[PDB]
Amino acid sequence: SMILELDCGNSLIKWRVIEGAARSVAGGLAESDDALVEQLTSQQALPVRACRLVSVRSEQETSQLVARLEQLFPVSALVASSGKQLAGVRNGYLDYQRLGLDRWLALVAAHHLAKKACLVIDLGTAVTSDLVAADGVHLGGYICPGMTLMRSQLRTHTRRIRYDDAEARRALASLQPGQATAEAVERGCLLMLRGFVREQYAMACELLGPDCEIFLTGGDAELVRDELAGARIMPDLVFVGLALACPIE
Amino acid sequence: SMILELDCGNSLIKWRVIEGAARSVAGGLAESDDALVEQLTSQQALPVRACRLVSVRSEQETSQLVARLEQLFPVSALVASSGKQLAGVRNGYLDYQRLGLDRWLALVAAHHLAKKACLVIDLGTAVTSDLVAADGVHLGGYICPGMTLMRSQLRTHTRRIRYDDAEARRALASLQPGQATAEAVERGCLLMLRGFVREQYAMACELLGPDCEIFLTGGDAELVRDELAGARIMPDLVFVGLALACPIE
Ligand SMILES: CC(C)(CO)[C@@H](O)C(=O)NCCC(=O)O
Ligand SMILES: CC(C)(CO)[C@@H](O)C(=O)NCCC(=O)O
Repeated sequence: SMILELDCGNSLIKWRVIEGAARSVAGGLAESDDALVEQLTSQQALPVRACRLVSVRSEQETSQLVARLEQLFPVSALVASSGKQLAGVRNGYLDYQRLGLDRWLALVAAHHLAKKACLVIDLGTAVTSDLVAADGVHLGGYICPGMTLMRSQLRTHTRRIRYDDAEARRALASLQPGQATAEAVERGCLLMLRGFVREQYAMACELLGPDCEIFLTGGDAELVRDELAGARIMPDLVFVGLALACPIE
Repeated sequence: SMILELDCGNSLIKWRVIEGAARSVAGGLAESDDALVEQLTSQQALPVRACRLVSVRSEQETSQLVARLEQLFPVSALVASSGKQLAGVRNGYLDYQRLGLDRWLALVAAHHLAKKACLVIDLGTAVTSDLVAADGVHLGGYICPGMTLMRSQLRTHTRRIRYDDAEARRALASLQPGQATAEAVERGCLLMLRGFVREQYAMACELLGPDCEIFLTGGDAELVRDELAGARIMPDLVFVGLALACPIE
């Protein structure tokens, strides 16, 4: 029997099916629930018998998804929930229930793996960064927009900024001053992202020491990884935390 | 005989009335044409006999605004336009007509004043940065969201991000890790802004030399000026450029 795992975001839903402890045998990114069902439909031949997920969407939307999943596979989905502590890590928010569960599971997984102080940055649709002391105490974190959100707002929600995906991709071949809109926007936003990452490293050095472990996750982690040569890039970091939050078998 | 000057952005319209060559005697920030007309007719009437403006809004929106102004004041409004060259400065965009006029006028004004290599950063609704070589050749630039745009896109991204201005203002009293949503977002976004500024300073040092002049403008220049002690903060930089683009009397 295999396990279906999901990371439900506001814009995207990341899923994977694992064999054994954590061997992924299938997965993908869905921009919509219908797209998800379609994706899970083509891989409906896999012997899925368990399910766990983390979500930052409304409780109602998460329930609709859970019910939807329990209709595609013979499972009783486990859903991660807020907590003051998990796996030796203490939630650092004044109101523990306010901390995004995606941030929570990622930072818990990070400390669980490092057993040292660490900086955890998720470069996704939105960007999040959290710091955890060596003793497992979450210091708190930050939230800011990611490339996807910045591009969308400037490209459609402003009046004179227009360019397609092809020129958007070619624009990141250099970070020098742009001589066309796509270049100015893509490079500007990436420099903003890279600058934020450096600010985070500086903050981590001051509060955690220059010996802290650095964890990067999210689809845009590759865009900033050269900035921190020793950083651990872990695409499935949140799923590691999901396993700790929702143990199975 | 005074001059009414305006800078029409995508979210706000900044205006000022000047006496003589450039002495500002009145001004404000309007969120709409109506709010502008309100601001222009609420204070004691001034002898406005000329008007010039720069706009990055659509031509129809601009013509619409001009119609209002020409009815409110006995003037024939001058509207800035794209150019390959102005006041000894050469446009660096491959298609000169695609460069935002606000960016163009600000960078031209900067070089006009310095007659040296310049880094020009506007920290406003949106953030723009342009570099100009000592010989007046615009190298190109960048575009990113400003504090208001970052907050806005995050607000639109998730209903989980909602808080008062009071809470928002209190949150910026420190850049340490946030322990509440307001702190995480405001501090995260500010660190992204501050990080972008440092990336810009590094790019300028590399391409223009360590001795380049730095100009900061925009309402949020206050949030980052501590990073560049020797920077020249000029709130009305774009208007210096407007005077060059649209000379009067
Ligand atoms: C910020 C997001 C949307 C990023 O996925 C998520 O972590 C979230 O909904 N957080 C709740 C607000 C907070 O973490 O302060
Ligand atoms: C980036 C803005 C919106 C800032 O006001 C403006 O400069 C603009 O509409 N520029 C056009 C696109 C460009 O400058 O590449």
